[PDB]
Amino acid sequence: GPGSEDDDIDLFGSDNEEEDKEAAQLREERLRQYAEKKAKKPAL
Repeated sequence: GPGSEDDDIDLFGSDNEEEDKEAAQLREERLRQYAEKKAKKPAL
């Protein structure tokens, strides 16, 4: 995670959920990476 204690979950986070914040993030993370390349245009 980008705001965890060390690796997975934060000191104050939710480990008990099956949704999984790391898993949920990698879902959004790919959507972000796609949004960049599949619309490759900054502002010029």
